Amino acid sequence: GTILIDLSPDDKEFQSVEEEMQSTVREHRDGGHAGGIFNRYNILKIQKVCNKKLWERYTHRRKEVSEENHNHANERMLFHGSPFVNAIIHKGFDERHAYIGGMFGAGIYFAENSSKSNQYVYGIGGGTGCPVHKDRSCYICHRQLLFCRVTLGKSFLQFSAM
Amino acid sequence: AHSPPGHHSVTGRPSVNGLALAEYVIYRGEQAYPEYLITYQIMRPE
Ligand SMILES: COc1ccc(C2(CNC(=O)c3ccc(NC(=O)c4cnc(C)o4)cc3Cl)CCOCC2)cc1
Ligand SMILES: [Zn+2]
Repeated sequence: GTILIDLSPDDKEFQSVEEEMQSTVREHRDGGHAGGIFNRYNILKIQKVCNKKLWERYTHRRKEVSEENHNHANERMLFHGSPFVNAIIHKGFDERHAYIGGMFGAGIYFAENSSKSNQYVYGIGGGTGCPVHKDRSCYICHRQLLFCRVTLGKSFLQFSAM
Repeated sequence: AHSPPGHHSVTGRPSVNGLALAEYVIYRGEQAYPEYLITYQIMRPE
């Protein structure tokens, strides 16, 4: 069902997505242990993800939430990093596969800081780093994140001790 | 898990590090659409 459409670097859509990536990098309290040491990325490719079935079920759910929340879906664009990106884009997100308890329980996690999502691309705490070099700060291997449309609805506010 | 009753998601908002932005959690897959796939390298600082 899924096709991937390459965006050209001159496309305004490429540029606005890249700008969100680059500008939401921060320093992390682990000094780069999980995700590596960097202030910015080299963006190699941006692809639009097109899947009619996944989109229709997104918009169907969005309408339900919105009607539960004074006609406010509370839709954001957020980063997601994990090792399951290739399954997600073909099969969609699936809460049944998301059974790992984290800081906020089991569930599907997103971040405003792209650098936060970057810490998880090779796994929890960055796992053992890239498959080729076992380096969590590898400057050579190619990484992937998703920039996702997410319906929050009424969101429970959890202040965290981080 | 499940959203807390009467809510559709959780917002995890850092309260110590004032420069860290939020994380969010959802509990249904249909509440997100993976719209862009970004392929990149991290860059070594100069
Ligand atoms: C092994 O690497 C990781 C990395 C990050 C995570 C955490 C984030 N994980 C998720 O957001 C998450 C999202 C989607 C999925 N999977 C899918 O939606 C999915 C759909 N179809 C498949 C095959 O998977 C799984 C997880 Cl564990 C879980 C809590 O701990 C911190 C973040 C869990 C495991
Ligand atoms: Zn590597």
